Amino acid sequence: LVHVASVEKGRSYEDFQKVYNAIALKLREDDEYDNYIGYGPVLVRLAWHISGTWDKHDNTGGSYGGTYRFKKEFNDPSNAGLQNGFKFLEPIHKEFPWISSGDLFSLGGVTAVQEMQGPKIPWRCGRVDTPEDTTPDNGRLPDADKDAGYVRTFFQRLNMNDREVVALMGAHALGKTHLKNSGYEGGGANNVFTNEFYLNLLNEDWKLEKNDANNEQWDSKSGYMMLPTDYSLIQDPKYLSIVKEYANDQDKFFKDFSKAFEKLLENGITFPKDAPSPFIFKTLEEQGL
Ligand code: HEM
Repeated sequence: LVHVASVEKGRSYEDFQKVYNAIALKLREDDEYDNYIGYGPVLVRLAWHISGTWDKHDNTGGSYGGTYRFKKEFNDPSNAGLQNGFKFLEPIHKEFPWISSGDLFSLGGVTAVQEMQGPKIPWRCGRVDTPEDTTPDNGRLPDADKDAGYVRTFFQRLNMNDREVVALMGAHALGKTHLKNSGYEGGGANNVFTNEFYLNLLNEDWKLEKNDANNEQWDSKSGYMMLPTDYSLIQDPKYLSIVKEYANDQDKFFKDFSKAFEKLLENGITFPKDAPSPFIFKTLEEQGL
């Protein structure tokens, strides 16, 4: 099953930069969402969830088809709360109706990461909207209540290795969990992209507790939390080494996250050899906007 990237007809880099900028300007404007966290984190999560349905074995799922716009995927219990990212992106789509759904969703994540002072993430256009019957079934996104063996096995389906898994998980520096969405509560409420996920893992004093929803989570005396899946990155000795590396090398973490996150967003897409090179978008700040 082959999904060929097809550039939106007549569009070029500058066109996508304008979409980036509208997203970035709206991020800045709508700053009150979720107790002043802003929409950055949820947009990063949206991009991951529309990508994380991919299965390397048959090339179903992934960002390409923009299938999150369909009821079945939109309502996936694993996607609870992402409706907020979707609503954010509505007026962006109306301003730029020529962009595919998959391109918009993935670009939202790229824009959020960069505008939160994260690394540049190269991004490629050409996802094409596919019909409702291409919508993957629920259940393909990962559970939070599991251990490192689960996380490792799970991410093999997305063609991600130990370093790529640990790198990607560093996005859990961003935002927070909400009891109503996932049955967890707590987090840093942070909207600046850093390597602090790794530092928190290593430097805090963690205690495993059951929460109000009867789910297990790791809680620190300073009031941070980690999922069992997060904490598994320090229980497992291979993951631990990589955690230690990223806790001690901001630039390495930035480079590795960028590669892994672009790979995540491009899994399942065949780019023809006459496709444009990946675009690197300027931040608002770099444009003097
Ligand atoms: C084992 C893998 C993963 C699990 C089980 C997991 C689970 C979760 C859960 C349960 C939440 C809280 C949702 C809520 O209550 O609203 C969350 C938040 C988040 N996750 Fe993950 N996650 C995983 C991997 C990733 C990856 C790979 C990324 C990005 C590259 C990511 C980005 C985020 C972000 C940005 C949020 C915050 C959303 C917000 O503040 O609204 N996660 N994750």
